[PDB]
Amino acid sequence: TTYADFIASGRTGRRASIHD
Amino acid sequence: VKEFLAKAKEDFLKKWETPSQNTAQLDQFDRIKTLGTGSFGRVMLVKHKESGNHYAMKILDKQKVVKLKQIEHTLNEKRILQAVNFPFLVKLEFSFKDNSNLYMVMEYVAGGEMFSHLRRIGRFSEPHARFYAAQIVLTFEYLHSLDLIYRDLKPENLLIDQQGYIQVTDFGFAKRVKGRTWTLCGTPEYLAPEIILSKGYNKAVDWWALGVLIYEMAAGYPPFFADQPIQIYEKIVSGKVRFPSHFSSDLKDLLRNLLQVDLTKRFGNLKNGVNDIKNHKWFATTDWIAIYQRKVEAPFIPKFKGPGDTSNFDDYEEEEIRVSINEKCGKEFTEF
Ligand SMILES: Nc1ncnc2c1ncn2[C@@H]1O[C@H](COP(=O)(O)OP(=O)(O)O)[C@@H](O)[C@H]1O
Ligand SMILES: [Sr+2]
Ligand SMILES: [Sr+2]
Repeated sequence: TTYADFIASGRTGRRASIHD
Repeated sequence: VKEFLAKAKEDFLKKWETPSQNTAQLDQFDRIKTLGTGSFGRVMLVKHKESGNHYAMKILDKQKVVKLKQIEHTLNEKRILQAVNFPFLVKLEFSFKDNSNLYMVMEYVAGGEMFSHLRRIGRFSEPHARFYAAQIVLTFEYLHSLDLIYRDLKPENLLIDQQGYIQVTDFGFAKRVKGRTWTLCGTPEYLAPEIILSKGYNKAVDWWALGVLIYEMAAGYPPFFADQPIQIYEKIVSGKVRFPSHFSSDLKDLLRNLLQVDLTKRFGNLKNGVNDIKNHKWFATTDWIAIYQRKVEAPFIPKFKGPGDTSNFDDYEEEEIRVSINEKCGKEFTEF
């Protein structure tokens, strides 16, 4: 499922801004 | 409704032109606990000695700001935050600086980040998501009317107050601009395609971001995700979205018009402006005045056990604040 794929992904915690 | 945006702009313009400065000092506050940490420092629960009030104090290390070439954005953040006034925007109470740091002292929003409730519960029902969505819609209407772009909408920047209403926080990338701007900034999952394509962009980026938010609130995961930013950018650019089977047809239709890759057709960016969004069918049941007045009863009310209570935030490792004996970057931050 998409939900399973997300939860297994590395970006489930707080996401930092990008400054570039 | 445009007549109150009038009164609003006038207060804003006065404050924008002559910003307040130096309205407190570090020793008026006892530091309690870190509520969050960030790129340039951290946010702490503090208590004001004379009044006994609790506030959240954002601390920015001047030196770190300069290294990451974020001087201008930091100046924007404070200048804009001290000028605005709206029920769903966090209130800045005080600001000051010393030899090492910049300080912004805001109202303490005790319910925690929308992010943490979202992850815990899983997803919000459509009626619950819509309640939060309407607040953002009015907030962007207010901000855009002042020629401001927010550029950093995400659950981690939205706090839930004691009434269950939203407080928008983190004005780090907010900018006053008539016309287009070019900076690559924001948070990967929420970036509009024109930003990634280095095109030159405007206020329409915030409406895209609203699209992403409503999707994340209602699905529980973002419409575009991957392990690395670069992979996420690919997806955003292709613009192909799939919806969960549980999404209502009305919600899918709203999202298709916000997550429009072609600026020519994106809601919030057309002749009718924000009225295209306010009048969409998904909002059919929304009373905008009621919301604006906070007369609507929140679907969710965080647990709160007296003030100073931090149970709705994660715990962080604490660091003492160090202040140099020498003034750092004094010229650069003169106006702060
Ligand atoms: N007014 C506030 N009340 C309570 N917590 C706050 C407040 N403002 C910020 N915080 C907390 O600190 C975190 C970081 O604040 P933020 O302004 O986004 O710093 P940064 O720009 O470094 O990410 C927020 O996500 C929130 O958890
Ligand atoms: Sr932030
Ligand atoms: Sr920021």
